[PDB]
Amino acid sequence: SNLIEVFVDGQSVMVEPGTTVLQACEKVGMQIPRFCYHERLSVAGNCRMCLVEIEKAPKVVAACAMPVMKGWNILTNSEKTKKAREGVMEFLLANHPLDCPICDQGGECDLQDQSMMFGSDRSRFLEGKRAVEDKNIGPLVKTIMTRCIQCTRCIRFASEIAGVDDLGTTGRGNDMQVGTYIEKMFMSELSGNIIDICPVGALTSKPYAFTARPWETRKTESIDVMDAVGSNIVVSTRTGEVMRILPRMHEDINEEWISDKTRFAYDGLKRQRLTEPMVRNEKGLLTHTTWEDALSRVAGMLQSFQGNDVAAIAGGLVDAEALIALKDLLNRVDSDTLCTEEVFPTAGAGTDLRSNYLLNTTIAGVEEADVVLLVGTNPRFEAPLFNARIRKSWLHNDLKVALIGSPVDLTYRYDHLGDSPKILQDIASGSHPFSQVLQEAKKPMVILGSSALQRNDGAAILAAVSNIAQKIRTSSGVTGDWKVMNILHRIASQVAALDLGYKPGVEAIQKNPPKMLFLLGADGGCITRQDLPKDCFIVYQGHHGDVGAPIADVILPGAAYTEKSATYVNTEGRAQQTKVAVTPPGLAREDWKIIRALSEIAGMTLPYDTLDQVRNRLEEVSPNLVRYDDVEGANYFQQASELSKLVNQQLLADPLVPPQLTIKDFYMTDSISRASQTMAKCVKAVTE
Amino acid sequence: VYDQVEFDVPIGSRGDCYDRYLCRVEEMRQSIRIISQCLNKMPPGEIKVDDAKVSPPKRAEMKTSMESLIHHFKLYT
Amino acid sequence: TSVKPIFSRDMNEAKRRVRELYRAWYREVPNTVHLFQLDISVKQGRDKVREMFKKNAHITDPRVVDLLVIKGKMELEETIKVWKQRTHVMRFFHETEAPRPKDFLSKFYVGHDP
Amino acid sequence: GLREIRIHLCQRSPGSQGVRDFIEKRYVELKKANPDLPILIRECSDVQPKLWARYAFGQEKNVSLNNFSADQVTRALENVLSS
Amino acid sequence: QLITVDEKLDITTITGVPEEHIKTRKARIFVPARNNMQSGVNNTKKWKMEFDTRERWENPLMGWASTADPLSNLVLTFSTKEDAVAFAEKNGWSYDVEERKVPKPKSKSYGANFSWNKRTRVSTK
Amino acid sequence: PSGEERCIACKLCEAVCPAQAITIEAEPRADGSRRTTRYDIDMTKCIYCGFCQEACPVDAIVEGPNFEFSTETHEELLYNKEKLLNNGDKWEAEIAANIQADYLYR
Amino acid sequence: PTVKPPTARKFIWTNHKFNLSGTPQQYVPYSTTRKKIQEWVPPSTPYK
Amino acid sequence: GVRTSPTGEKVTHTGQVYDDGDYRKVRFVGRQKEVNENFAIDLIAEQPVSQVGSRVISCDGGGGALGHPRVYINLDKETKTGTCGYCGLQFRQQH
Amino acid sequence: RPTVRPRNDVAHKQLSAFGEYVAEILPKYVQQVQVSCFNELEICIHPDGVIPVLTFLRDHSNAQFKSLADLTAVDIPTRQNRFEIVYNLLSLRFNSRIRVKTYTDELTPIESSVPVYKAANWYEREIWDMFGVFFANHPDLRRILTDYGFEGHPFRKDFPLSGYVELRYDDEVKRVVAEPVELAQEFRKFDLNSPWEAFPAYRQPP
Ligand code: SF4
Ligand code: SF4
Ligand code: SF4
Ligand code: SF4
Ligand code: FES
Ligand SMILES: [K+]
Ligand SMILES: [Zn+2]
Repeated sequence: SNLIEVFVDGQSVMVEPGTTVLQACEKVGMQIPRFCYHERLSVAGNCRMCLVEIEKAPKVVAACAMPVMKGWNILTNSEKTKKAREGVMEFLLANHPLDCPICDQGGECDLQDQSMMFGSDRSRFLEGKRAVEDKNIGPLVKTIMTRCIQCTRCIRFASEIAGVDDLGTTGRGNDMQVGTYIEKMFMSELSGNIIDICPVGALTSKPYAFTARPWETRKTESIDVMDAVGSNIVVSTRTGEVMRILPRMHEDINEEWISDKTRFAYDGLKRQRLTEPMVRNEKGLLTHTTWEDALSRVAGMLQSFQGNDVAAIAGGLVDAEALIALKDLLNRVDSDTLCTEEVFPTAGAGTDLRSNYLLNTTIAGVEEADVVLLVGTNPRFEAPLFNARIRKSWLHNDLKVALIGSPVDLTYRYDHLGDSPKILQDIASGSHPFSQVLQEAKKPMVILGSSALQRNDGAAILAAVSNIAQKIRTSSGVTGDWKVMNILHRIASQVAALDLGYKPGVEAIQKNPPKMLFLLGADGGCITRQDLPKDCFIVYQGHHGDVGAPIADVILPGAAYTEKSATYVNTEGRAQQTKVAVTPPGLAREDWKIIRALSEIAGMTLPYDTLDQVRNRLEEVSPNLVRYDDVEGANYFQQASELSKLVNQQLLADPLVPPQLTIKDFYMTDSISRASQTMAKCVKAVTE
Repeated sequence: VYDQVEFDVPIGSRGDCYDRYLCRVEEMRQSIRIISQCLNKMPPGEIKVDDAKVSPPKRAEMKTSMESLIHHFKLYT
Repeated sequence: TSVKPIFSRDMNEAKRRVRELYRAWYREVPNTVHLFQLDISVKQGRDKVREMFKKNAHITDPRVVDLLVIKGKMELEETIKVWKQRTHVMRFFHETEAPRPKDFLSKFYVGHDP
Repeated sequence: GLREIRIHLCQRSPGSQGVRDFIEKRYVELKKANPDLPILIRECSDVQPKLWARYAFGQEKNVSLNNFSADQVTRALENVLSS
Repeated sequence: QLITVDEKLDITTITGVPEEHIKTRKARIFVPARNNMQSGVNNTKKWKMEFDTRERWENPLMGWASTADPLSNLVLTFSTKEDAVAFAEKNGWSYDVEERKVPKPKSKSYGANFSWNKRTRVSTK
Repeated sequence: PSGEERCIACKLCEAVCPAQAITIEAEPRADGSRRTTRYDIDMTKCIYCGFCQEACPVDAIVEGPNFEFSTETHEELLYNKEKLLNNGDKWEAEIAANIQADYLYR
Repeated sequence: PTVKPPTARKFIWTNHKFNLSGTPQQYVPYSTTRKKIQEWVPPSTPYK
Repeated sequence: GVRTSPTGEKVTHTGQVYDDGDYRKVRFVGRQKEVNENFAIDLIAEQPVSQVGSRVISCDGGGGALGHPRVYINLDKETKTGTCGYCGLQFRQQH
Repeated sequence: RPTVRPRNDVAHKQLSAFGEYVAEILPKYVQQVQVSCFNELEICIHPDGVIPVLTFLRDHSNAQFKSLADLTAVDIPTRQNRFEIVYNLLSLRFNSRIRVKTYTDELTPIESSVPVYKAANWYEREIWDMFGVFFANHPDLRRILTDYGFEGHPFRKDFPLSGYVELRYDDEVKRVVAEPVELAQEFRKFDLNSPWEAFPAYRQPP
């Protein structure tokens, strides 16, 4: 009813009021040329490459900024429009450097490509060119600013998406320059994204420099495991080698951004790798051996133990196929001690109800909320793309954000309620004045960080935060289908492990130390040989030699997330799968196959022989684990809340202090990033 | 430019190997006849279409002009 | 579901063509072993022929069966008329291909392929 | 003996209505009586409701709960606990 | 004359593909993601079918990337997901289909850069 | 003339090569320069078409005047960067004069 | 070259060599790139 | 800048050399490892810095159309020199 | 305009008029007629019409397309009928060319055109060999280009460039043997397409 009719080259199209000319054109499959316009940034209108003729109007309009008026006929291919593009392209190239052979953008450059499609084929510029000095903005983004076309995308991204106002323009006219004025590093958890949005080779990836050309890389669409957001990515490979990581647009997750850790830690996949099975020799040293020999040693010890004598700890980057294979194997020796490194309180419902440990509102639901209460978390570093989604709501929906915990910088102003866990009881009782904010809110969102649950009083904190979300629904002020309670995870493997029925934390192992321990990519050092009997047989399966491997009796080289097709579930409970970009190095093998092979040598053959069959198994345990890209809702918050009150645990007096307080703590948090030379440069850069 | 040169088409009468042999020999003679006209009527000018979106620019242009370098880069990749 | 036939109008007619082809192949093996001076026995040659037929036993489309017979007849023509050489005839027996492992463990030991 | 219980059901299908009612009204009591028994409740759209019981050494049996009523769901869970 | 055939269309036995490269492969049917380095969307119009990636190793002599996968470079193009699914079915390849991702319509407004009382006001141009 | 390599690892030669006879890898050199770490030509894949030297923007890769380099083994015709640089140092005197005589036609 | 000598360069071979195929000076191809993947080295001391 | 390894094998300008336990060096037994001795990285470093009297200089590598694409180098920083991205020649603004 | 190929409207009209002429006379088989901007006339027909349409174009007094220039196929996997069969004919009398196109799938025979043009014999063998299209009533349908015993049809878009088997001499069996193909250097796939539309005139409605 509100729609108005406009014409694109005579074709009628119905558009909402406020639609720009450029957006009207894309509704009929026309992409207007652009440089300064990005649909996730504020409109700028300065490059003028989008100028388009409106029938009967003498002046061309900037399609990216001009709202379309009813009855307009947009002439996207008329003579006036074509000559406008040729003129603007000519001005863009007048001072641009003859750099294409040495410029990393070459082959995937919007300036090159729109010059070929919309520009002239020659030059009439007979003068000398501008040259601009380079700015150093850190170890990640290389600047060759003579290539800059002054589109200001980087400036807008930095201010709007990253919430950092360190980039700007200095000077005037032809000598206007983009930079920081002073010498200053642009180090943000989202900084690497300015490489993608810069249309030219002015901003390029320092680690990637000179290594490849775009036409020769193979693209593998996969998932990021550096956190629990499940950012969609593309793995660029060439001749069997991973060359870089790029974002893959998923509007409900990472819209088209990734964090610097997701972008640049891939080089850690080339260091400290486990390539061969190893066993201890007569001198107690790890020495390479065959797969046959290594698995025979493990199978013998496995066949001689039962029940609590066998335990396993799953690390942060473990996939669901390996998680269920290991669970099935220890279950066949009647062991149920399947543990994760990351704690989650088993009080009350525990992991009985998915809604107890999921981000129930979903990441996209943040854009619908009106108040967000962050509790004991620093989402900026725990879930950078989740925090970016908060700032988007803060910027566009006037979202009100409050934090209970340390007063960290979140790139947007928020109301700090303090760090004491007692504020939760104040809010639940109604004493705190913020309880009146939640009471009025129609779509509140209470977010508790998984990092807060690692405290000893975690069960109390979860109960306290659960009580608040319970009263908000008792006020009946929420719609009904709207969910208030949310857990924000930081570990890629955590949600899948809870779904499969693992025991969160390693409390069980500490209670009943096993005689045989499987470390499945576990590198948190939660359990060391000091906590185990003197003869404990430790088997380490993983892809990096880091913390777990040096203490193991037997080492089984596994595959990294770029080397297998494996299932991961993000903090929302959304199951996603990776694809093989390259095969594992050396003798390393797919993780679920190692356990499947081990089960046969131990005379306990598991009932699945292919990837499809192990995923049929995953469906028998938790059907949502094979619903790829789907978000299956979880209900029964009432039942969980009732159980959480049955046992009262007191809150510790310690303030809520996030593990990552500053940018220096963000870069290294797992085996892959700890092995990355790029992440080491970032840490050195921000601490010096 | 074949419409601009003069030459005769040899035609056989028996459709056998000997006539096809004679046609080929006579076609060689007519080829020399055409070559003579090509040498005399060769005009001046450029040798490839002056459209750098199809034919690569001259190397000197490629090394001086931004548009020419872009088009050289894209035509050869 | 109406389609143009190749030769057979149903599986019964298609199966008659299959049996005629099998008979032609069965009778030609003794000559092939002799003319090509093969080092296989006639039994091996006929066992191979039977193997090639059997792997296609599950087909229920008369058009697919028709094409399989058409290709089978061409293969027999190449053999009978000695268009093939000894190398072409022996390519059915993969004499230089070391057996690939079949069980899960053996495939696990050597590489990543399923 | 028994080691684990899993209950799969849909969030909307009428065939899972009896399972949905059982959880809504009687799962809390079942969990109080069985403090240390994993009872994994896992909803997924458009699945046939089902009960899984895992016993010692990996033995597993499953009972379909399609179109069951809350009482039949109780009875189905009555059998598993004794088994 | 036309005959009646009711069986599923299957050509696996007449395509000449070796058995290992029919039964053990996994075709991926999808619309390629936009290369985030560029704003053009013209490489996101058609459906694609690729196969599972397999081992590449270094040639001992030169260090070149060797392969034994005959399908490593095979990429087919389809107008619709249905066409791609139909082609995989008759060739006997098991497959996964990923639904096309469309960028959802944004609400853009230049005037919001200068808001009187909202946070959308820009501090620089 | 200073001795610095002309090749800047742009990979235009590799892209245009009709036979895929060229294999290149590159990284920043110790002094930060953009240079190749691998530049191989399989001389038994090559069709000696000259497209690589047309595509090169800095006259780095050329087809020289030598045609008397038959070998006794296949492996000897799999040129790596060291071999190709040695060819350039061996033949530059002639190559430069030939380029001088023909560059105005290019 | 006695009338138009070639331009001199420091890197140009001062001593020409003929075809060396079949001699101990023949060219032998090899990969010019360094190892890509670095393996983890286990500790030298014992500790299981 | 050619050096030998502990095995005596010469290291290439790309840093390549077979390590002690690599069987692949058997290919050089009875023959030789082709190595180019004119390391470009060292040859370019021997070139002197050119002193110029402007903020911006251009480089085409010499020889005009026989050099490289012509680029313009900014000399505003006195901390270091301006280096041509194509040929490695260095420039410095005088005083 | 020196660089732009000149149009020829006289030929465009003549061919358009003859296109209608053919479609009026053979409505039973003609599905589409079009003339390209460089003046080539294409008749698209139902596969049943091969013999009648080709016979009419060869024998009719206003056609007299006596020469079969080429007969080939194109594989388009996205189509239900993936194989497009193309006949290029030449009329010496009228100094004109015409293209006739039909379609088929893997299991549907096409009628052999050897009765119309004896030139079709080997072309149809090549289409059988390279594409696997069966021609009915061919005097001698068999492979023509591929090696004896070769399996598959190489020109199909889903046939790999390097095939499945490669040959070598084996000393133990003293003959040439076939083995699964391994490559010392894999063919390097290039993604060359620009993400920006080149030709607006051909944009497909969304
Ligand atoms: S930004 Fe684009 S046009 Fe400019 S030098 Fe780089 S590739 Fe060429
Ligand atoms: S550096 Fe890149 S993104 Fe920033 S203004 Fe310049 S061209 Fe635009
Ligand atoms: S001359 Fe050889 S290396 Fe150069 S482009 Fe042609 S085939 Fe490739
Ligand atoms: S030889 Fe020339 S074209 Fe090839 S990579 Fe080097 S600079 Fe580029
Ligand atoms: S895209 Fe519209 S002016 Fe830049
Ligand atoms: K860029
Ligand atoms: Zn220079």
